[PDB]
Amino acid sequence: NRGAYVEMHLPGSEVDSSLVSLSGSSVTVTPPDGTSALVECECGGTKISETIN
Amino acid sequence: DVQLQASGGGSVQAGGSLRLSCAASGHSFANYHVAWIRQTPGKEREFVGSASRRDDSTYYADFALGRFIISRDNDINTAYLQMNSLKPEDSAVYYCVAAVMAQTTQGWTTDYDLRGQGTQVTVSS
Repeated sequence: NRGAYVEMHLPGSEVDSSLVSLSGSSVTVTPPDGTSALVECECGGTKISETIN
Repeated sequence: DVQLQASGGGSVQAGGSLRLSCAASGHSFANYHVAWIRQTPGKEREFVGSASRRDDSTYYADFALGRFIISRDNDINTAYLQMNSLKPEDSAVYYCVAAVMAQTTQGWTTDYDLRGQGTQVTVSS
């Protein structure tokens, strides 16, 4: 240990294209094991939702 | 001034059909999301449906699905709301709202980039 230091910050929101999937005709979100996710868009009106596993 | 005029309402028996029109004077609908907002007396303005030219998408509320249709003819800068199967709960005044994206369509829009005069529809049981 010496007097030099570097700061660590919180992580950013990481996008994942593979997470979303298709049903017969629909959009499906299946978060990985023990993971919470946020789903967003304006396809009609705005929708910001949070899914907890 | 860019003004929107709504028309096509009136008194019609339940189970019929009607066609409302929103026309813009001063600017076209070429880059405007068109949203229909309904105001029944005694309550708050309620969302009906929205249409988008950029992605050709249409949003309909729970009561509006399977009954209401929205179309746009940019040639005469007008937006049409063709709806059928009247019910007594549909008596209200309708306004048309035009917005340049800006993420204004979140649930309750409550933005009104362009506000226009509405028209009253009465439903007789």
